[PDB]
Amino acid sequence: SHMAPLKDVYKNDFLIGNAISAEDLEGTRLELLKMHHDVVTAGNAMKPDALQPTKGNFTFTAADAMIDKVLAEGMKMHGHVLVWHQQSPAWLNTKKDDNNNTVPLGRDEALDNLRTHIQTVMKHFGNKVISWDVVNEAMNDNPSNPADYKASLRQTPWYQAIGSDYVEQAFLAAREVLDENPSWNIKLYYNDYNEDNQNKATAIYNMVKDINDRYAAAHNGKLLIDGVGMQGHYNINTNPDNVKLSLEKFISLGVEVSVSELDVTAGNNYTLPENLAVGQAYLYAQLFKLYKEHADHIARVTFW
Ligand SMILES: [Cl-]
Ligand SMILES: [Mg+2]
Ligand SMILES: [Mg+2]
Repeated sequence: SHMAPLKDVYKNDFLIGNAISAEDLEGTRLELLKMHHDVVTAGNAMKPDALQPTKGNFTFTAADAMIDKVLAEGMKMHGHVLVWHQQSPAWLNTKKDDNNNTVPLGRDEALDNLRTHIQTVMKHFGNKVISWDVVNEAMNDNPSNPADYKASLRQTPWYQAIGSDYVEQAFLAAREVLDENPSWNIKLYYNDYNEDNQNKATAIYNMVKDINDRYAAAHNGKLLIDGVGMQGHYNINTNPDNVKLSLEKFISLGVEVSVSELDVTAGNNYTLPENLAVGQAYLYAQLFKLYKEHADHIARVTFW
């Protein structure tokens, strides 16, 4: 419940977003969506399982209905998500062996599927989105050696098929689509959660800095990764000082930052309903005060 239209309050600071399903585009839900938000994210409709459920059967119909309705209603669209370990069909990066066990594909076949998916889906929606999450949730939680970002990457199905360079290869494939369609203004994001954990933030920073420093040196200073998304699945024991330290660390890469899936839930420990509501309201207030203070480098704040 918002007591003043949020997109109006924050119009000079950052886009205000919400994640939606098709139900949100009808009735009182659509009026609330429009009044408070400038930008939407599809909760599920643009994920790899929703867009390419089997090899070469691209299924864009429902996604196109959603994004055309969002634009007709005067809102923008953030694309979520080209490459993820969850909600991603097995055929992209595994096969069945002769005894019907699931095993990884080889690197070349898996790259080919990775590039084809990214490049087909990006070209289908074109500039109907303002941004894409190119890769989501690639980094382990609480990595013990964050100075070595490649050792800190989750051993997901893409990592097991392609190797530690697959995040870089995903962004190179998406950047080639934009190079070939120069009039599209679309920001390429890396998105992850638990970025208030300082080790995980250091690992993410080291990954983006390596990828972007090598790309910029070869491309007249142009960055590869334009944005870091902080998912913001926080709880009432999240320390807003740790959110500020990571926010500032990502700003120091020269990228924009967005908050992509913000929600505040109870902690580990048993809370009790009034104490829970006070904790949630106080964190939200502290986070928006921090975001306003850094608005020159925050493009969007989207709720879950
Ligand atoms: Cl986060
Ligand atoms: Mg801003
Ligand atoms: Mg063009």
